[PDB]
Amino acid sequence: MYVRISGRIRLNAHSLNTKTKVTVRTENGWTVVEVPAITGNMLKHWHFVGFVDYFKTTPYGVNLTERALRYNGTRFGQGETTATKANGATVQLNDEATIIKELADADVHGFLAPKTGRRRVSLVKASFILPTEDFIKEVEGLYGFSIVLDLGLVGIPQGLPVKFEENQPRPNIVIDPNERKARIESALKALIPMLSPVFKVEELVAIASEGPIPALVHGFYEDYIEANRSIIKNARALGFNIEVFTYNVDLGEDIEATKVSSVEELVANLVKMV
Amino acid sequence: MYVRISGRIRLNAHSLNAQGGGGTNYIEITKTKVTVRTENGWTVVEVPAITGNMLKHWHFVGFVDYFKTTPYGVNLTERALRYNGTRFGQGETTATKANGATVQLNDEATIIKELADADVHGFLAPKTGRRRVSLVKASFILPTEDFIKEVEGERLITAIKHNRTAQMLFSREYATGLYGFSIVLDLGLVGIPQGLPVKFEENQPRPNIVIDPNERKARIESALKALIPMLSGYIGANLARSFPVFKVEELVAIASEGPIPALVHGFYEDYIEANRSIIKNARALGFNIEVFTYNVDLGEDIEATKVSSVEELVANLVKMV
Amino acid sequence: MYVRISGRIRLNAHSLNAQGGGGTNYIEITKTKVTVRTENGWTVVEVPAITGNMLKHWHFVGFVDYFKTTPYGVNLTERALRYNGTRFGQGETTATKANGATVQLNDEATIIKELADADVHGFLAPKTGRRRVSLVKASFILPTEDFIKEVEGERLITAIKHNRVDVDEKGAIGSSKEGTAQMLFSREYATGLYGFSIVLDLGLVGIPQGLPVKFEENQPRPNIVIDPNERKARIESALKALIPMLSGYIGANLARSFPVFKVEELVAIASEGPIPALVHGFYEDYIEANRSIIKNARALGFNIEVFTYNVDLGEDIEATKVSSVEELVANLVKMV
Amino acid sequence: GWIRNIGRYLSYLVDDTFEEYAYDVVDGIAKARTQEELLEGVYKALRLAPKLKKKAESKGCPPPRIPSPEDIEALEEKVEQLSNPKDLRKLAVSLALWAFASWNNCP
Amino acid sequence: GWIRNIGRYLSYLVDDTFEEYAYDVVDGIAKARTQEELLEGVYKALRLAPKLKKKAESKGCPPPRIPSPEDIEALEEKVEQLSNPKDLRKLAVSLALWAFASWNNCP
Amino acid sequence: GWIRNIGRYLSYLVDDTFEEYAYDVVDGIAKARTQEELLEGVYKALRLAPKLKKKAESKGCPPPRIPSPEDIEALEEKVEQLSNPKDLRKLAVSLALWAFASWNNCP
Amino acid sequence: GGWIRNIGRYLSYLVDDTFEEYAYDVVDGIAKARTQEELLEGVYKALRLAPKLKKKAESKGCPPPRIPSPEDIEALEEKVEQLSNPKDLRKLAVSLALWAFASWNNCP
Repeated sequence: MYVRISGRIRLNAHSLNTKTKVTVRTENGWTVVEVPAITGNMLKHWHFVGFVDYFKTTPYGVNLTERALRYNGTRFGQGETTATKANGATVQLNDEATIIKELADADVHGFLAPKTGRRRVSLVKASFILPTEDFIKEVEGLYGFSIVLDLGLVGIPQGLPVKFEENQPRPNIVIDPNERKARIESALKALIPMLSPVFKVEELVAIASEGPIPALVHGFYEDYIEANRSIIKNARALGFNIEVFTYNVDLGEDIEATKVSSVEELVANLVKMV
Repeated sequence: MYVRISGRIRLNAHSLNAQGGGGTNYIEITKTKVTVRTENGWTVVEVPAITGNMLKHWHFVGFVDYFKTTPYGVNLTERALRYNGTRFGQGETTATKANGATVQLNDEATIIKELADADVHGFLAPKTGRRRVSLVKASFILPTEDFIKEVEGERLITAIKHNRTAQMLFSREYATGLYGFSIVLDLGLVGIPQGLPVKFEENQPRPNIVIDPNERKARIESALKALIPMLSGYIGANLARSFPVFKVEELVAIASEGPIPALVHGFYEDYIEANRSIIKNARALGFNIEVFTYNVDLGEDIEATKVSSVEELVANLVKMV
Repeated sequence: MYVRISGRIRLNAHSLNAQGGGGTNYIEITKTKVTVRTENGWTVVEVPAITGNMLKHWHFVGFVDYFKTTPYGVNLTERALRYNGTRFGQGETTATKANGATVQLNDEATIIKELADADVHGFLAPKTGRRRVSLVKASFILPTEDFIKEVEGERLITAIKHNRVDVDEKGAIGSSKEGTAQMLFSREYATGLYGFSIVLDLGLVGIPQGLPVKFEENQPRPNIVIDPNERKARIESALKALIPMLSGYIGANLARSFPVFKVEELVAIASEGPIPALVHGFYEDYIEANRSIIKNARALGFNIEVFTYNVDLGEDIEATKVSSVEELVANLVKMV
Repeated sequence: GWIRNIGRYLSYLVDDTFEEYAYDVVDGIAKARTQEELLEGVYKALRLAPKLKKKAESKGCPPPRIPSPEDIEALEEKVEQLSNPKDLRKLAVSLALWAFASWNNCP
Repeated sequence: GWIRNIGRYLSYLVDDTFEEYAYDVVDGIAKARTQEELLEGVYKALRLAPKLKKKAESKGCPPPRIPSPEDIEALEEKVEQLSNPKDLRKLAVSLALWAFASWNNCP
Repeated sequence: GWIRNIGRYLSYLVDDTFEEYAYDVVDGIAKARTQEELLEGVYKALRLAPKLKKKAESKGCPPPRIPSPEDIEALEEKVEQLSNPKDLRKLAVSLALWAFASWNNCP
Repeated sequence: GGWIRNIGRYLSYLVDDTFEEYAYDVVDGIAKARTQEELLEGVYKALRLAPKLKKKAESKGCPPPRIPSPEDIEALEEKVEQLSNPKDLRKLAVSLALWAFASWNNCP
């Protein structure tokens, strides 16, 4: 399944281990100024640590890596021709299918081993926690974030998605269906850490489906509600089903959507929809 | 049919088309030279940009994502399934297929009737010499001339460091602005090999659709729907960590069933009246032009439909054919 | 008629008409050396360019793309429908008709009657020794003098790199023992305020050079070997071929480049009778030369109608204020 | 051109026998078409000098000389006075690549 | 003549037995009508000096010859008085000309 | 003397087998009427040198030999010493003339 | 010593019949060259028109056109460089022009 989430929160006194640019909206000026926002790599690392925390607790989550436990996602860095599994059995990076079967973090967030040449495009698209234009317009704060989970490619090797045995388009799943479902559930539950101590959730809107669907407009703009309406109406009219979830936002009218009152409700809805 | 979609989209902090110099930690974002008018004369400024190869490769990705769901998605290359745009690379004589059975490149008829990728996005086989130009004309991604002249330049780029013995530090270049694109789908010869465009079996020009009309219609639907990821977040690289913000500030789309010209872009001081003039003159010439607008002002004696996106327009275009 | 187009055109972020580099991953772009007055001392600067040969090729492509719409497109060669510049190149003693017919290389009038490519772009047949100049003549596309003067020459080269990706059903790229099939090529990327100027000597459309005129009662008259409406359709298609040359279909790797294409300002002259070539936009004082030429050509009995786009051209020379190119085509074809 | 002194001063920040392998500074300095980022880069390079000098004195080899004011001054009043990006960009990248030379630095 | 260090370093940057194969830098250095791209190319050439220095011991390879301060000083002195593109392209293409050679490749 | 090695490599571009021809570079380096395009074509040949090496080590031939650096700098000194177009044209044509000779490279 | 016969063979192959490619401009350039530079350009052009001769010989079944030996090029370079006197240079150029016209063993 494919899901896209876009929301806005309030960050105050954030401590990291960055500074980016923000562009002035409207017609008075389109210049940029430096603001200490949050890079998308931080969001992806938060998603990864939430994923490993919520996946190692599962009884089926024993196919992780030793580096993943200590939140060290080097993903086959310099001088790493192999991988160290969580149990202890050193897996050899010979084929992509073996990596998919034996690893889960490398499945959700991709991998790259330059020595062996192995590579995988990450199915998690992390955007930037950028300030809203109104903040920089009336201050010279409300920070908008978004995330994309392409969970339909979980357990699907990039080499070949369909085996085509009897000329049918079925996904090339290489892991057990129970393991795949557990991985999907853990990935969906991994949205808690960035949505939960100082920051609080102010606005959120998500769409979830099975087929490839467009991502929402980022919560960076002023009139993005019109873009969200356009996207929702177009997705409804194109023909495939789509589930829309709203958190402290009045999206629109004359449609169907789920108004979630808590983040746990949204997590449960995503878990039960797949 | 031939369609042309031009659009101005506002981007912020995108790490798109960044390579750097060799193996250095700093990675530059392909800041290209562009020309602006301003008031002191035509000046060249080095402003970051996104190449059209990126745009066409992502159009390929969208097409292959929306082609599998079609009932006739079996006729697609194995490279298309693995997100590989490279068709018939170094030394390749035969071809790989999703079903597994290889196909010989004896001519273009089989490579069009069996390889939808080869038809939609062209191909090049150095060994067999088979050559075909892609039907997806991808423009570049540049900031507005007014935006460049009013932003005082400032390289439109900032450096942001990223952390990770296996502990290394690397930095990336980040940019923003009201960029623009003009993607052209000249999909009037899909299912038609270049070698035999018109057979002229009875002294009358007509398309030579090597495939049944259903597969041609499905390929058109997939290729046009591939424009949807272009305005959603599936543009450029580093999407796993960057995922640039997209919002369609301006959009124009001109479609026709016949050979029609392109349109003037918005990278200039004065383009809207030029667009009005070219659209009205093309309509008056006798071309079946359908024009759709989004957040752009139009004039008199010209149609202006406040559309939502492109998918519904493509749907009704398929409905009316 | 011999219509002439000229003016100043801006090409921004174009990778058009590369040179290949001679077998290198770094693809060389077409670099041409031009001369600039540069106040006291002249300068020679090597700048990116688009050759007039490829401009002629793209005009051919546009003409054959707009000729198939006409009901008389059978005379068009089927090799033109696929955008082939070959014409009797190597050992081609015959020609292939669109309807699968063989055309001989004798009786040049029949050659241009049965082949629209022969009529519009001429031919060279080394085997039969047949010669016909191209009626369309394209000038080179170079950045104009004030551009170099204001940018102090500059380089207009960024050299963006492009690579490949492979998974080969294994998740890796592979070493040289399997094929790799991953190539890193860096193509030069250019820009600038260029100049577009191509002449369409269309008065010879359907007139072979072997016997251009006939004298039945001792008067000159064109030899129209074809029926009139075919010639009118050919003229209309040739004029329509100007439209993509300014909306933008020219340039190498148009699928991956498609540069933002518009003309900053434009001048067009119909000039049914023979006239001097209209000056190509490269300069600064061409406004005065064009004004004088237009204002004094009418003294020679030339009924030339001038279409002007984004140029004041004073107030005493009459001209048609235009804002596109298909309007130019329409007003050119409504009289012929 | 008096670029030798500033090049030698900047080289010690990048050259061997120094744990401070700060490589982003030279890249930030070089490709600076605008004065703001070049000024920020030179300011951070100057502010990193105490770490360089303390590391040099801890190693034993003599530290680089005190950053003189006149050379850096002439640096700004030649980089910002010239409007065209050509000469400023070339001087910035040249003084950035000046640091990439190896000689008898810290015996 | 006073160029053996630069030529040998560029060769070791471009030749075999180093599994790095930086040809883009050489192409940037060679065809340089203006000084901006020539300076960027020489910067990119000297950028992978630490890589060559540290990776030389990873195989048993002698360290490369880093360009001398006097050589780069002479190059900077002789590149400043550049107005006509002819000799500038000459110098850049000659840089690339001794970039390719048949030195004793890592004996 | 110092024309054999570089002339040998020039003939490596086009000869028996070696299914990749490049005569534009030979023509450019032959009729070098100006001070340049000579080193430009020679550099282009040096850029195709890895292509020739790969083709030789792959298909049927022993690996090609790059011209010695002393040869390259001898050529550079010779072209620096000459000033009249006569000597430059003579050197260019004598350089590019060896590209067409009966060489038994691939047995 | 050796250059005579091979130069004659190659120049004849460039000029002889059964080829339909009669290039006399190169022969005239080789002949009428007071200075050595134009003689070198002429002989270089003659050597350059090798692929045409090879392709035509392969197409029409004629024996392949032999290319002058590298030692012949060596001797040419030595005697051109060592003889700065225009007299001997003209003599050598005209000797080459004479060897451009010879009735060797043509195609059977």
